Amino acid sequence: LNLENKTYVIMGIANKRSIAFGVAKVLDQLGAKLVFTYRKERSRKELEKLLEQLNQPEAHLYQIDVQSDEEVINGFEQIGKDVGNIDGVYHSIAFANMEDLRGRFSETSREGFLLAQDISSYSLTIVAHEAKKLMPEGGSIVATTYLGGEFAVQNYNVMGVAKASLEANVKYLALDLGPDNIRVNAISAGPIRTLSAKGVGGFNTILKEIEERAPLKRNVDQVEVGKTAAYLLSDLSSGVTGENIHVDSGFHAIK
Amino acid sequence: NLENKTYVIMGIANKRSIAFGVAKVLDQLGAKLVFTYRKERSRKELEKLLEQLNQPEAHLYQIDVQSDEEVINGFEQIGKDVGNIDGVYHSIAFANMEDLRGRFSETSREGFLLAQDISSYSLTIVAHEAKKLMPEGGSIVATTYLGGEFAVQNYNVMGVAKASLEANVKYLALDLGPDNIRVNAISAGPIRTLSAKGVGGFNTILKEIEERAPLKRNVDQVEVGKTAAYLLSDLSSGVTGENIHVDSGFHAIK
Ligand SMILES: NC(=O)c1ccc[n+]([C@@H]2O[C@H](COP(=O)([O-])OP(=O)(O)OC[C@H]3O[C@@H](n4cnc5c(N)ncnc54)[C@H](OP(=O)(O)O)[C@@H]3O)[C@@H](O)[C@H]2O)c1
Ligand SMILES: NC(=O)c1ccc[n+]([C@@H]2O[C@H](COP(=O)([O-])OP(=O)(O)OC[C@H]3O[C@@H](n4cnc5c(N)ncnc54)[C@H](OP(=O)(O)O)[C@@H]3O)[C@@H](O)[C@H]2O)c1
Ligand SMILES: COc1ccc(Cn2cnc3cc4c(cc32)CCCC4)cc1C
Ligand SMILES: COc1ccc(Cn2cnc3cc4c(cc32)CCCC4)cc1C
Repeated sequence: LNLENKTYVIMGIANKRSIAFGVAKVLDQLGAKLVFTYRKERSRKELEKLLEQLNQPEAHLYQIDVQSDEEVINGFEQIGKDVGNIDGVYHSIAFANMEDLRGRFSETSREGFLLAQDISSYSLTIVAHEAKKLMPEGGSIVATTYLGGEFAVQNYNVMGVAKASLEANVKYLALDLGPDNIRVNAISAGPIRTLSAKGVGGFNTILKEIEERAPLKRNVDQVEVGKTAAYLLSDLSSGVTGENIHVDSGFHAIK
Repeated sequence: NLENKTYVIMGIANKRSIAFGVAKVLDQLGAKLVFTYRKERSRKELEKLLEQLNQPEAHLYQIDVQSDEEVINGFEQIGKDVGNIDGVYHSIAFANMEDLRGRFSETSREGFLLAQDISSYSLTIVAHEAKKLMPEGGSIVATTYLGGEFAVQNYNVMGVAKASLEANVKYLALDLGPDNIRVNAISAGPIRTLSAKGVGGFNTILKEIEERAPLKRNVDQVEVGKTAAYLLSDLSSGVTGENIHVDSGFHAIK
């Protein structure tokens, strides 16, 4: 058990209900130095207010759009020279056009397919590459995924293929970065009412099903993901890599 | 935290047992520990091994999982001596060595059923009885091996018993979920224990892991203990029916 003198980069807080914010609250209580990245200016405004944290220099805010190689390379170069070398990265970034989830999968356009792949899956590969440069003693990289990457889930469509890609990405990164003592894992979170759940019709229906069918008979929240994230980002998960942990009330395990 | 938590640890034979790695960790976390044993020889080891911080504790109970009476009576005594419990670490397995040496199609009925009985059904009765001592919920964790998911050479009847145990974990998870009891499995990589010391060419497979696994090294007992600490605590709050591999990433390759 450490975290006291350790440094973590959290990527993908948009508002107060972001999964990544749940992660931040947990790691902050354990006393970690946190570094944040954001894409939208609106997310920067939210980050500054959300620094209801115990973090001393409420700085460490970097603009990084993972579509640009330039921004991720420059972004992580800037982190290293401002903060020093890090101990881990939490990846909480995904995107698909809403029209592709409404929405007949066989109708998915090439550009719509590649966009989701680019931001939801490849982003991990490039972030891991840049993050490695700042982990000379090793570390831990965690990505957020969903059950739709393993099974065909209604409406999830193109994001499901992006998640499947991301999960395999985790495994191939684990094999490659293992010799450097960098562990790569995933969290498969259950459904949570977040900014990304906006636009998705019948979202209450799927939360209703979890409540009624999952072993625990209740939905999960951001901080539960955060506690498993803390387990994965620390030396408590020392012998664990290439793994996908379901924080979903056991829903993965049923019919 | 864990200072006001009590865990039952089943399956310590000696210093190298995976379950002693678990105890080691939980004890450092300030937990009160209850141990179960089958052999009198294992009880003597337990008393030496208690280089823990469990002060005038020595919570030791003889439980042979083959006996319904011994497990029911065992947990009734635990409940009487400690009150309520917060979790169980299950680390018991057995099979006749003849079945591993050893063509799988030649497995006898007695061998098959004995390995199922001790390695798999044991979790079911323990869970039922341990539930009686978990009014507000808790966490049960079982040790499994990758041989349960894939056909591993010479693992044979134990692989079938591990596959049975993995499903057992999932069905208990669905069953005990509403009682606020989580149940999970740890899939440990190969470790030099008393049981493994019975399998020929065990050094060969440890050499294989060291060369093939992502982390390019073997795991030890305390590493399984750390993940167990995670699974037994409220840090794994929404995690149940899961199988976590502590095996240097060997599960994820070729
Ligand atoms: N919500 C759920 O039910 C659920 C369930 C399982 C898994 N997940 C996964 O959890 C992760 C977090 O999502 P969330 O639910 O917390 O919703 P969210 O707060 O909207 O998170 C998505 C984040 O990704 C960022 N992002 C999108 N495109 C980007 C780009 N090109 N460059 C950099 N950042 C970009 C967004 O930043 P901007 O808004 O600033 O663009 C946003 O902060 C996602 O990977 C999602 O797939 C969610
Ligand atoms: N070693 C490995 O490479 C490895 C890898 C992955 C998983 N595992 C699993 O981890 C678990 C722990 O085994 P280990 O490797 O630590 O070997 P171990 O030290 O020999 O532990 C085996 C324990 O099972 C107990 N046991 C056997 N039959 C029993 C019965 N009928 N009733 C009650 N207890 C009984 C033994 O108790 P007595 O000595 O008192 O009879 C012993 O304490 C096993 O489930 C094994 O399948 C081991
Ligand atoms: C019923 O199926 C679902 C179950 C959960 C979700 C929530 N969700 C999980 N990962 C997501 C990624 C994105 C969105 C929603 C997401 C929105 C656009 C950006 C990427 C969505 C559907 C469709
Ligand atoms: C790659 O093959 C292997 C890898 C690990 C092992 C060690 N091992 C794991 N679970 C076990 C259960 C038992 C034994 C050995 C066991 C012996 C006594 C009965 C219970 C064995 C083989 C064969």
